[PDB]
Amino acid sequence: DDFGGFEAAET
Amino acid sequence: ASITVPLESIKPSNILPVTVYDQHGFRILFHFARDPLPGRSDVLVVVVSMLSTAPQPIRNIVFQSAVPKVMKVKLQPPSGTELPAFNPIVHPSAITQVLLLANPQKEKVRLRYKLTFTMGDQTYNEMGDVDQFPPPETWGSL
Repeated sequence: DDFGGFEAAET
Repeated sequence: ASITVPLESIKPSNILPVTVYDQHGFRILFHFARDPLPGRSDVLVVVVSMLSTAPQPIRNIVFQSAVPKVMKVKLQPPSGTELPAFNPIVHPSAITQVLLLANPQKEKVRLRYKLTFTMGDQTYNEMGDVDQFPPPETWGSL
């Protein structure tokens, strides 16, 4: 199951 | 996720924590909790704690994550981005960051992460992964 993109928080 | 989960509202589980990263006096951990809002048993709450006992302060902290296509992940803003040097007289400080995880299809969770931080003249870039998640059926019963 391949991975999504990296998420971070709104800076 | 227009959905947020305030820290104040999270009831801790009985699951042990998981150490994600532990180097240079800097440590990240996951605590898992049941989603406190009724009507979504397919959401895991991950309280990310970032703790320091380093002799210098730690600045520019960014934690990111990724998850399988079939699930989503959201990161609420962290409590902060730096930590004071270790001081024997004061209480240790923590950065907290809430991390939401939507697993509709209910498959095995894996998670990649990136961590950037600064300590003195040095920048650090970690990329790794986590797979000690509570089994996805249990996400309502914790």
